Amino acid sequence: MKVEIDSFSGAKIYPGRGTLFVRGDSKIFRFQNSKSASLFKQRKNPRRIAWTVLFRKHHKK
Amino acid sequence: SHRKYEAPRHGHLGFLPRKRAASIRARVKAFPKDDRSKPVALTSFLGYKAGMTTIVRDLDRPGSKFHKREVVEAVTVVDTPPVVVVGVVGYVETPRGLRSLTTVWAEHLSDEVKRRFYKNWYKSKKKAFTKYSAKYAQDGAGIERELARIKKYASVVRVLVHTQIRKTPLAQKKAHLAEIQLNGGSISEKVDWAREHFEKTVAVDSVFEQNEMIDAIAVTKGHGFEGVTHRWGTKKLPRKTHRGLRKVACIGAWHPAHVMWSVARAGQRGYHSRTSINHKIYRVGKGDDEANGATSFDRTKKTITPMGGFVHYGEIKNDFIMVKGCIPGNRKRIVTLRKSLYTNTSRKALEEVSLKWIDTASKFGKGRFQTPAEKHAFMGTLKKDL
Amino acid sequence: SGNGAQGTKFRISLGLPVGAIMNCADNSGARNLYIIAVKGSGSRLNRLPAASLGDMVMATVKKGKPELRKKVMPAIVVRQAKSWRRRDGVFLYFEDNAGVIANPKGEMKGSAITGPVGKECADLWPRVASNSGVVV
RNA sequence: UGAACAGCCUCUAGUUGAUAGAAUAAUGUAGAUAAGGGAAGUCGGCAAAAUAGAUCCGUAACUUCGGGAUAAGGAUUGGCU
RNA sequence: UCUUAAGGUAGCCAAAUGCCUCGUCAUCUAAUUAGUGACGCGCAUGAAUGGAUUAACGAGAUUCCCACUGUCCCUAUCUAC
RNA sequence: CAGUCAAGCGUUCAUAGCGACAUUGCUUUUUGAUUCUUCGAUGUCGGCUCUUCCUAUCAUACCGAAGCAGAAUUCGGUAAGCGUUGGAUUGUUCACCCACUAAUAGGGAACGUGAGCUGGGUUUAGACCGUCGUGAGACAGGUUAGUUUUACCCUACUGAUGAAUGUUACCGCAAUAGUAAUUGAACUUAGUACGAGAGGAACAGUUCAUUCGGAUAAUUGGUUUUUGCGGCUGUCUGAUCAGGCAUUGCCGCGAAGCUACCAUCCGCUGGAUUAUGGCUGAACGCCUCUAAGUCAGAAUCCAUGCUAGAACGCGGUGAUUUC
Repeated sequence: MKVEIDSFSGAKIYPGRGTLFVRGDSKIFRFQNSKSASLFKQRKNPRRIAWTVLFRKHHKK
Repeated sequence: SHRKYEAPRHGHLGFLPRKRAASIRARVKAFPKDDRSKPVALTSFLGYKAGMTTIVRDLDRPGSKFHKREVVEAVTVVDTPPVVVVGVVGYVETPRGLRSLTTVWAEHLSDEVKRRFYKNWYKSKKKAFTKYSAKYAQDGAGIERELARIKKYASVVRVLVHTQIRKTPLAQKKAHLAEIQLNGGSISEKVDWAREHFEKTVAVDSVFEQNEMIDAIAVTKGHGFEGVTHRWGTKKLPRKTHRGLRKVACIGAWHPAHVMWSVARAGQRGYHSRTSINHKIYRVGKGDDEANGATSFDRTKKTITPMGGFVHYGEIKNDFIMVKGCIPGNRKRIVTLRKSLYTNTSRKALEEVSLKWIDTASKFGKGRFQTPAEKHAFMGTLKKDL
Repeated sequence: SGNGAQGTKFRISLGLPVGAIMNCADNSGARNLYIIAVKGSGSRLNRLPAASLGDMVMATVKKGKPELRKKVMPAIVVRQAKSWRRRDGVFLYFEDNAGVIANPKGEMKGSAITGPVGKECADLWPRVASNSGVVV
């Protein structure tokens, strides 16, 4: 097995934990918790949410 | 007339009456069969439920879809400090059932068991078993006579045990004191086994081993007074219901001119003595050992304690049992462990279980790591980390 | 399943009770389906026949082709969008929920599939994983 | 603020009265929320929820030629310069 | 072929009026004693005992659609009293 | 509802299954018949709910007979353990369909059940229309609208305490009482047996599911007064930071908590049996499951296992108070 990355925020998802959304064009999204899951259903931008690893990468910390 | 659609009885009659059971400790209503071929050892144990968790293992059954592929399934943690055997009692059978005749103790007894006997430790004259020790402080002078009496008679000898309430991280400081029917060997072997084991620690890795079909005996967590629909499973009433929708509508016809026993109705729900069967112990682990939550595939030193510890309980510095299934009882609840009553296989009882990964995620919420070294390696330094 | 069972269905937690209008996924000429029964259902008093992914069902296409509107016909759900627990501890879901028309043996009446399918219905109905684009 | 003697907050003025206190079971009365499905529940969509202002785009049948009509069905609205 | 003073003309119809009656057919729906359009010996429709028709209106009565929803599948949770 | 006789049907054969003419009966769900009771009121259809009961079996278990090659399907026997559904229209009981099903058995408890619901019906008063009547009005002829009262008592029930066995604490026993797990499908057996072919089985083993049940919250999903963090509005504290109020101001997240076949686990095995088939063996020197004896077996029954402990059934152990 292997430990994974949040499709929104970029964090290790130990299995047993999390949910997995698939879009109609078959896009596979993983979410560790309902914070990231509800924020993606609110279409929040990962480059704007200030605790995301994409925020971490876009602001170089 | 006749009931316009047939439906089941809502609820199970056999668990009537649904009262609060007697004690915080569960009674035990059966034991394994006595047989002289098995050597003299226990049939049970008393441990505590400390928290639940969920581990990753391999399924190996020839015919599933997930033969030799990954699964992850719920387990339960019972803190099992090796109990101090002191004393034993004797039962002889009659057509009036069994009857006790004798209770022998050890010489020195602990503060925990004498705080079980006391009710006001803060005001006591510490007068427990003193004339009993006066019958002791000798060789066998008023002891070996009842010992040979038990040898001469007394078909069932039960070891008395008491737990290590100082070693549990609670704040109860009062020991539980219960019994185990010895169903190994013959009777003289049982009694001198106990005579040896007077004031002696007996352990779970000595009585049990892995892949074992065990039983749990517990009084389930209390839930107060109760409505009829959640107490028994009844379909609710519509919105237009003058006087109440969480009710059972009829309670009987005209004649029987009473409320029948089976008719669902309020009462206590919860705090009930139950006994469940068919578990498998997935780890016997040691508190005097690191890497408690480490499997064969991981091999990284991590204890079974989560970061921040189990909620309402804490640390598992004792020995522990990690067993399959939803055993009843909450955290901090004394639960009585037991071996089987039947030699089933089902091609299930004998499956070799491989340990692969253990969720040590933070039960205080939804944890994102397993290890504080992992957490510091991820987030780097912080403001608090100078 | 009925007859179309090369492997049985481990319980996929129910997410489409009777009356549901689940979308049509094929090239048959239908658009959306209306669940009218469940084959292999339960029976509990004042309890709907609730189906899940891969349950062979009866359905009516409410809307489309005149020779495919307004009749009784078998169907196979391929997408649920009610999150269920696989044996290995993963809860997945969709946002669309859909099925295909089938015959009472199990081949699709339509020779295509719009969209993803599930691993469960793939293992459970082999003509789908032939006719699917992707599989998850 | 606001279209406004709407609803909300405050000034002046008057009041701070209506049995309390302790725990917060069942069932209530009043509030709300709910994942997938969407009358299948029910006699009956009762209850409840969903649309809701302003601006602009646009508007059927029928008509007593006045209406229907805010028909329907969409879009934007905050702040700062 | 008789008769009553004249013997239902324009219309409407299983209608708030139809016993049989859940009329026949069409539509509606997977499925309809409902609704809808027709047919007419219509037990017992019909002309200010007012007939028919109708825009707009209506806390009237009724069927379907769309959105909508704890009405239900199947319940659960918090608050005030 | 169930029998007796057998004219016949059943290709030939009364009884495989049926069965005319006659016949003897049995239940109270009919519907009558009666008017014994309540008219100083027994709340009144139907539905929603909920327990229990009948066997005159629809399915499940075991079997027996078939016009049983096999598949299916018909009859009969034991048993009431377990199950008997989602909808359409109808106020409906019933009906008639669409399906699901292993199967959609009959029925009861004051035509169960209204201080349990709802109020569509019927069953007042408003109003129409139709037919009759000179009118008043009449109509189980149509339709629309029409307030559904009290529990704090006693008893039952479900849970709770609780004085009296020298006191007190602990460990148990078990007299008693209820009992539950139930039902399919896939593979393989096997295109095997079997069958001219077409067709086409069952036992065992493995793997999941339906219905009930009982737990549990690790994850998931639900709930927000953690008013915990953040955002937004209007007004008030001169301004900011901070906040006051809008009967929890709204909204996103959110622990702790509680909670769903909406989450996961789990539902033990020994015996005595009935129908049924037999062994030995008479009476009845042959024979025979029967008369005496005896074997095998059901979801039965009794146990195990479970469920509270007789609060007047018991056992053991411990310590039992002085200036």
